[PDB]
Amino acid sequence: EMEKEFEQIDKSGSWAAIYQDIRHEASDFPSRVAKLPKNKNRNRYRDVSPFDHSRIKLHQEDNDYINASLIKMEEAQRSYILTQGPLPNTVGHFWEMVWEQKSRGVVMLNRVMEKGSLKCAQYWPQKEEKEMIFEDTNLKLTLISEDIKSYYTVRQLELENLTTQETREILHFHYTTWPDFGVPESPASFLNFLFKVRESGSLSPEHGPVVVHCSAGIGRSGTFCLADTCLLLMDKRKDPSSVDIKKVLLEMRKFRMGLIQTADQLRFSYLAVIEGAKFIMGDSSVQDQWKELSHEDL
Repeated sequence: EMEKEFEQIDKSGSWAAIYQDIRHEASDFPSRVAKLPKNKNRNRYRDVSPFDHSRIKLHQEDNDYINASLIKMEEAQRSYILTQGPLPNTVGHFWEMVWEQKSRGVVMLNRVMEKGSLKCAQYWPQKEEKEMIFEDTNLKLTLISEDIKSYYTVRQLELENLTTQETREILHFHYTTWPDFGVPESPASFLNFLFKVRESGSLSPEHGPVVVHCSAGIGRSGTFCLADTCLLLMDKRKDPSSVDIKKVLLEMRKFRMGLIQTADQLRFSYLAVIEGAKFIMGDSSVQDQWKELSHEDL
């Protein structure tokens, strides 16, 4: 039982030790393509790279490299693409990836400016009438509508392959109050957001993997995917006790380094999963309680 483990860790005050255990046990796979000289300006952080074996390849012949990883959760039957916040020179690559991987949703967990610094390029249009054209990858992106809540915004975007004139609807889910190296304000606000993503169909198997990012695509991004996968696993057999959060996180870290960047993000992950279990185990009313507690209106 995660809940009993939680209290044990809390009482002994050992979150930092548990977290360091995870760091020491985590997989170490090569990331040679990320470290090629020609890719230096495609990485935002020198010490965050995709492993070679799980990296997403762009379907282009010039340079197929993007700092993005496929996190394929076999037992849960859900995949995610985790990526860094795109750079000015990789915004075209970013949308190329979305197109090629057939994703329906993009989950953004950071602000463009955080702690006085630019953490992400402004990679989507903010006004309907000012669409973006990415000339390197032959794609056009138009804002269709937006739904602004108090701590997150949902945007409907239209992505068009200019070569073929096919179009796709992309949903952009922007969490705007989640601090860098920090945690959401509450389990309720995070779970309300996660369920909003789930209820859009973006995580569904008929679509490509959802794209999840923050600035580096490991800390906040890891917390989002860890909670989702743990809840899905529980949903499968209706058996909360069958889920070992730490082992799930280590599996995920087989596909991208560094997932969950602080011991407090780990602790938040437990809280979110424990609370989300109420819904999975049949108390549907808790969804509405989270909406109210999140104070999303205005």
